[PDB]
Amino acid sequence: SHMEDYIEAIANVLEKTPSISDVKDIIARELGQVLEFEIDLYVPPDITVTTGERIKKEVNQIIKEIVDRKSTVKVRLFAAQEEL
Repeated sequence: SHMEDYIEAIANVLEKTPSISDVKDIIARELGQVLEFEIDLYVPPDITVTTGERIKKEVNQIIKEIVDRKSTVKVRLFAAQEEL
């Protein structure tokens, strides 16, 4: 349940993080005392590899700051969906 509190705050931040177009999905589970996060994000289709690595680092910083306990963070980046 404190798990849902963390997810909500994480989503609130990510929504306001300009390098991220949208949150695709946030999953969390407990592995003993470790919280495991899987974060899927939409980003601009033209990002470079370096920018993508820099966004994963920002996401990781956000989680580490919000969650007091030990965590693992896996981030996946997807091209934002463009209008047809």
